[PDB]
Amino acid sequence: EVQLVESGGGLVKPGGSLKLSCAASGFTFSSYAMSWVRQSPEKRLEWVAEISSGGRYIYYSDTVTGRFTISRDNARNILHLEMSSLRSEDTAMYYCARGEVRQRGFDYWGQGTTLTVSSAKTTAPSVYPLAPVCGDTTGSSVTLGCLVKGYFPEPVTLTWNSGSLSSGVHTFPAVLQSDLYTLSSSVTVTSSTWPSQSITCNVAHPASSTKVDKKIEPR
Amino acid sequence: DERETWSGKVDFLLSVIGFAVDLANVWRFPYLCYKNGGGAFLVPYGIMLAVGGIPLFYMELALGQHNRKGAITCWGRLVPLFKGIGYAVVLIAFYVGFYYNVIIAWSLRFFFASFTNSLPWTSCNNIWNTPNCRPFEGHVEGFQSAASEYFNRYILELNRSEGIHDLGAIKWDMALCLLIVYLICYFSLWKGISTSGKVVWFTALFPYAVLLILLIRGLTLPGSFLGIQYYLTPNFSAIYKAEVWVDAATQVFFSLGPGFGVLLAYASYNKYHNNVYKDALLTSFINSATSFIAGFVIFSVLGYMAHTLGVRIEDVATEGPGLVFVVYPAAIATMPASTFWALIFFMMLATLGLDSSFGGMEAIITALSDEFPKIKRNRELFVAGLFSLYFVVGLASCTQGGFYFFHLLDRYAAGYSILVAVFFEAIAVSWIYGTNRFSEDIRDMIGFPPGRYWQVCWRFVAPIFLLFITVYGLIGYEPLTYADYVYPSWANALGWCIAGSSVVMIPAVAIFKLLSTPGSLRQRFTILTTPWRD
Amino acid sequence: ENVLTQSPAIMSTSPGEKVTMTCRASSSVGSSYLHWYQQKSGASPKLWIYSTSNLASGVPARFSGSGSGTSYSLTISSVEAEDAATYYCQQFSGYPLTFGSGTKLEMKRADAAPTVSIFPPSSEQLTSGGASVVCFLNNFYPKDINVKWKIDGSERQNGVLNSWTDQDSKDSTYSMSSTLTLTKDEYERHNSYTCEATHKTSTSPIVKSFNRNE
Ligand SMILES: CC(C)CCC[C@@H](C)[C@H]1CC[C@H]2[C@@H]3CC=C4C[C@@H](OC(=O)CCC(=O)O)CC[C@]4(C)[C@H]3CC[C@]12C
Ligand SMILES: CCCCCCCCCCO[C@@H]1O[C@H](CO)[C@@H](O[C@H]2O[C@H](CO)[C@@H](O)[C@H](O)[C@H]2O)[C@H](O)[C@H]1O
Ligand SMILES: CC(C)CCC[C@@H](C)[C@H]1CC[C@H]2[C@@H]3CC=C4C[C@@H](O)CC[C@]4(C)[C@H]3CC[C@]12C
Ligand SMILES: CNCC[C@H](Oc1cccc2ccccc12)c1cccs1
Ligand SMILES: [Cl-]
Ligand code: NA
Ligand code: NA
Repeated sequence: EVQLVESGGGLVKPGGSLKLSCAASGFTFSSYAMSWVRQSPEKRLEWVAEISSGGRYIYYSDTVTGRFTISRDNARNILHLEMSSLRSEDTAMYYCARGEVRQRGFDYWGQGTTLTVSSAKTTAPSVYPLAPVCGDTTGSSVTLGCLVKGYFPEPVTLTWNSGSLSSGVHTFPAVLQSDLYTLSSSVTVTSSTWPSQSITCNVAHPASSTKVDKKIEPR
Repeated sequence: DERETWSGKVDFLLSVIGFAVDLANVWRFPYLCYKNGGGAFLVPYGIMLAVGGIPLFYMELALGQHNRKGAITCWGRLVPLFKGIGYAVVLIAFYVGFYYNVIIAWSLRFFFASFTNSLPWTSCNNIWNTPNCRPFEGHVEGFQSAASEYFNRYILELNRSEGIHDLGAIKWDMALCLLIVYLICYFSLWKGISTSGKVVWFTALFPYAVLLILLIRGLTLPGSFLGIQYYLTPNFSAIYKAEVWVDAATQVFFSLGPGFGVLLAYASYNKYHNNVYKDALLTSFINSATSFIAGFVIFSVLGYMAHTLGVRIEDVATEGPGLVFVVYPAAIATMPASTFWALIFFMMLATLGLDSSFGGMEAIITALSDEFPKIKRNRELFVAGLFSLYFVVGLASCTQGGFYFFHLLDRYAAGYSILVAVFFEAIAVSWIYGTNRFSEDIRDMIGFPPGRYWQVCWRFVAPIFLLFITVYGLIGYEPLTYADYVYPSWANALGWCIAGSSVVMIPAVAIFKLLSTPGSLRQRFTILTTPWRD
Repeated sequence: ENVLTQSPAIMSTSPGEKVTMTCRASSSVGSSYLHWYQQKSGASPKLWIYSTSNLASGVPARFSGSGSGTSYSLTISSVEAEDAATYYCQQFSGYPLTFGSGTKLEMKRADAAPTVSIFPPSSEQLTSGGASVVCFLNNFYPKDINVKWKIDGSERQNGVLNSWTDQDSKDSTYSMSSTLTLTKDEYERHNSYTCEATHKTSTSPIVKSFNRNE
């Protein structure tokens, strides 16, 4: 049915410009007023701009006026948001929402596109296998780990044995410290299955063209 | 900028109700039910109301609130090529002011005439009577009722005019009543809606009190239920006939006022985010509901006449001014406390017209103030200049042949002329300007767009709805007559000047603006088909 | 602008119970312009209730809406675990449009102790000149836990990174990683590393240690 797909967006420097796009499909796009809503990394929803059906009625929030420009291509059914003089507080995931009836709210949302505004520079992670200690191999289960340290920006993709191993997996969200992210994942399996079988940590950081696989040997 | 706004929501609602609800809700709607199969007439009346009437009513109200300007500027700011529509409509309403207030003057003359315990129009032995006078209505032309000869030979003195060429003496009792009408219209309109929006509290509400009283008096009368039978006994044999659907269409379009720039001007002082769509449905409903109620007031009394007074219902179930100035007063004079029902009856008629005259005048003023600020800064002067023109020329309507003058304008001042005007309004909005922009405009105001129902009605139904009326209006054409009088050839063509005087501004201002904007022809249409907001 | 504050911020409920959440506006809002959204972890928001009380399409009848003026509430008759999410209110009667501060609904369960694992540096990181010791505290309830690091016998307080998982949609439990990074020199200058977890379950903490030789 109705589908919205936000595109563009990644990392910009303070003052830079960037242009986001929302691809509409499944309804008469030109009949519905659309709006840009964003969500800071502190998980707060903030409305940004609304554009009417024909693009003749425009509303900006006082936080982006003069810098953001919302526009509409009713021919190709594309929604746009042109950003200039970008500040770090503009760092958020940007949502494209459909809301023609005010008495009805936004009945359809895209999946978002992420915008990071930092003077920090892209760096590839260092993937470390967390093989356990050399103590008694006690217990039915054994827990392994993978340390993804010192990268920027988000996101990465961490899977175990190329995704075939999902149960017992705890992938902890990244935490930013001194302009660098650090991430870890824990996997727990039966002592019979390891090191009898191979356990590898698959990390992907497309921002730095990084794609690494680390096997967990118990040295 | 900043434009004045209603001091209260009710001031607007009452101003629109007072405009929409007038004598046509009393002296035409019940007749049509009676004439066209009773309650069965509600079917085409309701269909024509929901597909033609209210869609046009809603349009102008929304269109007036959104563009914040009177009729001339609004249509210039919308489709500049059709700025003449505003011009056309403003002086249609200017023409109507020359005959409509005559009815309020008559209502006030009968009011002042009812200050006695022996109402004069009940006897056939006065100086103004003929040997052929009857106590109550008959069905032979040369033998008239006591109430018809009082109205015709004393109030009007119409027996002394051989036609529109012979107007005769000025009746200064009538000339005085007319002045009192324009005085009320002045001290209610000179300071704008600040005061206008308060007088409508009386003029629009007082009729309901009188209707309530007369409703109870009528239904308590012997024979009342017989009248309600004649009023509402259904007969769907009529629905198959085309002339019925025309009566319904025409009454709907005229009982509401769409296209006259009145609702435009009235909604122009609304707040931009006011729920005008809610206002249109409520005001429309009250206009029709009032006619339906007034029907009982009339026909309860009409049955009492046919039952206790020995008259044939076909002879008293009439329409137009004859019902309110001859038929209904005759019945009152029979009832005890007759003097009381007269005074409230004629005040009802006066208040029924006053708030309609207000909107017509305000449509003119507002339209001109928004185009010529010289008169916007000098309102109290313009209205006195306007109303004095209305009064001086109005003296012709206070002559002994004033009815021939009245009937001439009633036929030509706003009949075909407004139908074609609104035809372009509907075309300009739905086709030149666009239902897309119009709906987009409405969403910004009330938060939601019009349903597809309204959009289809504005784009296809309303034009053929108006076309349906204008075609059959031309089919049944016959030159202007009143009783045995046939208007001369020159008077007939005079009404065609008046009719075309307004409509001609539509293609005229198109020509004048096509020849004033530079460029290629498609380069000139595009410059004259883009709105001011763009 | 019209500030919309929601209370409570976080809320734990046992399946079947009745939750109520409030939304209070700094300026009156037309009952027909107040809406609610549900947002699941890592997914987009979804329109949940529009015009105060009308349920969106696909919304079960256990949800109801109510309120007027400056006070609104969302109510769930009998909660199900598939209702654990953050709920946002919104007003659409005034520009700028504003969203409430959120109410996070979480699932209550029986208390559970964490299984604590400890991991020393890898020789791949030691080559780089860094050394970080990691501690995993998995599948425990409630969410609040406290970690304490000890190098040899002494407690180290700085140089630590803590991460928390979202509540598991399977067993309604939590998990936490703790990572203490040092320099390789400072790491090799001691030989006992200890990660003790203080949780509501046990009075005494759960301890996990290793020595740098064996
Ligand atoms: C009181 C009696 C004697 C007079 C005749 C009754 C009318 C006041 C009623 C009868 C038919 C009704 C209508 C029936 C059809 C509708 C369509 C309706 O629009 C819709 O269908 C939904 C569109 C939307 O909600 O946006 C709006 C009211 C209306 C015009 C009704 C308005 C009022 C109407 C004219
Ligand atoms: C506060 C004043 C405000 C302005 C009022 C304007 C009224 C218009 C002028 C009326 O002229 C008089 O009208 C009376 C009524 O039409 C006539 O009375 C006649 O008719 C009465 C009944 O209507 C009888 O009672 C009288 O005896 C009989 O002379 C009377 O001849 C006539 O000169
Ligand atoms: C039997 C008949 C005479 C009953 C009379 C009908 C009267 C009572 C009805 C018909 C028109 C109605 C008015 C129509 C519009 C409004 C606007 C609303 O915001 C306030 C009430 C008000 C002013 C109504 C008051 C009651 C009213 C005057
Ligand atoms: C019943 N709705 C209002 C009637 C409307 O009333 C007016 C419409 C337009 C201008 C008017 C000026 C003075 C009095 C009434 C006016 C008319 C349409 C055709 C003749 S009269
Ligand atoms: Cl009517
Ligand atoms: Na009126
Ligand atoms: Na009417």
